[PDB]
Amino acid sequence: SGISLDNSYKMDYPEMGLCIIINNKNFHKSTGMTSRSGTDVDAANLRETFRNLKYEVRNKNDLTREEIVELMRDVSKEDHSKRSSFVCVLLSHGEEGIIFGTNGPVDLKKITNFFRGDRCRSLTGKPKLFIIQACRGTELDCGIETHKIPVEADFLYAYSTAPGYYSWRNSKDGSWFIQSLCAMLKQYADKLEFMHILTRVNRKVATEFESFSFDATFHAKKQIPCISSMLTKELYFYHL
Amino acid sequence: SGISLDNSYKMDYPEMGLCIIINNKNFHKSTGMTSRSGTDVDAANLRETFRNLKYEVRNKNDLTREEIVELMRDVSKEDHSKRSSFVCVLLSHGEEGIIFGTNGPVDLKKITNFFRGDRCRSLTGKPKLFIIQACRGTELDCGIETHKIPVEADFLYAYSTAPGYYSWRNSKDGSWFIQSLCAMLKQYADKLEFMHILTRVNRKVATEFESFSFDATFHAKKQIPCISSMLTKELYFYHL
Amino acid sequence: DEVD
Amino acid sequence: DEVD
Ligand code: NA
Ligand code: NA
Repeated sequence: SGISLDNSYKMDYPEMGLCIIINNKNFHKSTGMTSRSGTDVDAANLRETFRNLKYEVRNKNDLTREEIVELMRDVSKEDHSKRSSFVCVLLSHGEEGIIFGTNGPVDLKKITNFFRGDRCRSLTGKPKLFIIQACRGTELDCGIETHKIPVEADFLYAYSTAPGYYSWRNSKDGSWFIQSLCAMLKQYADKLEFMHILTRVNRKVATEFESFSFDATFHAKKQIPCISSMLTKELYFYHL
Repeated sequence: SGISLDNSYKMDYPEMGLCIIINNKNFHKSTGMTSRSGTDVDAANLRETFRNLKYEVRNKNDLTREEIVELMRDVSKEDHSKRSSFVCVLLSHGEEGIIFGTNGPVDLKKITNFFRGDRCRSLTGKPKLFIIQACRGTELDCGIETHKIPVEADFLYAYSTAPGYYSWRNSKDGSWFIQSLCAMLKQYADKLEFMHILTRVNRKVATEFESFSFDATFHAKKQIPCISSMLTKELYFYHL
Repeated sequence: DEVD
Repeated sequence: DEVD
């Protein structure tokens, strides 16, 4: 055949892959965590968005930390040979490096480690996408006026917010990040490489959202999401 | 005029901007830090690479933590109005969140905060690129066989290695990451958007490098770099 | 608007 | 090869 190029992940396996959505809305009272009003809007938007990208979507609601770990363990032990990619969406309370089950926290690294190149062989060399709507701390953005491949290769973490910062969720509309992400996937998944889609999400969140609060501490705050890419190739959700 | 699009940073200001290269090779003996053999190769490669991209390059060698902070303070107080972007390259020992001056550590966040959208107004809305060749911890990758805009917007951190991991430097050839970065900038800066260039760097580092050591602990190890993007637009080093 |  |  003619000249071949190798710059983009193979996305024409028989299946696009799984999209696991963990939607934690109601937390055990002893944790002292509030209910995450609006997260069902996020979860439904994500389900439809990734359905249209031909992912096998599984929605899970109100999982304990133990159920989160077992679910991700079990999913990492499936045979993904016929799947192009893997997507996991986490919607919950969080801190830097941490996502909350309904009864307590889970280390993000414990979740993602199940899918390391050496621990999930049927996803080796395939893009593993983790999309995280959760706080990464308590800072507020005031804004300004205008040995063959590494085991950590081929992961992408699409964080809703910068390191150390709160993340914003509207109780009526859903979270700023998930809203924008779904809208940009809807508009551009058949046209743009994934990093360029996520860059549009960055701009949409940064420019179109600002908090409104009766509490001066939390009023008029801004947010920028945070793309963390260990991918080794371009990622297009379509193929030729 | 006709329809206009707004998806890429304006890179046709009179100047591309500054490229500050901090090359820390020799450390005060009391710190107990080894000399970083091969870093001069990195520093020279970067100087030439960014020269050809028309950056005003400033190389600084063996700066104390105090000199690093004052340099970055002073640079952030320059008038960047006529500059399209800002680039800072840090070559040193490091840990997660930390880069070493010759006499002790500096918080990366202290350095980058000088350039926040609200603290350096002549770079507001312009891409601020921080390229970091330094360890982020001590983990080793064994590999597997095959209020208007946020103040944190418009930063890009091109880390040499994943969070928590060592980063590798060859005493003869320079660091795996800087070697690959310069080669990919040389080949693709007139052709590819910057995230796509950095993705090629990820693949080059992940596939073409593996450590050789007489010490079994440090032998046959791999590395994946880590792109952290808060950019809001596509970044091309050329313009029309 | 609420924080997570 | 050395680590930073
Ligand atoms: Na959000
Ligand atoms: Na390196």
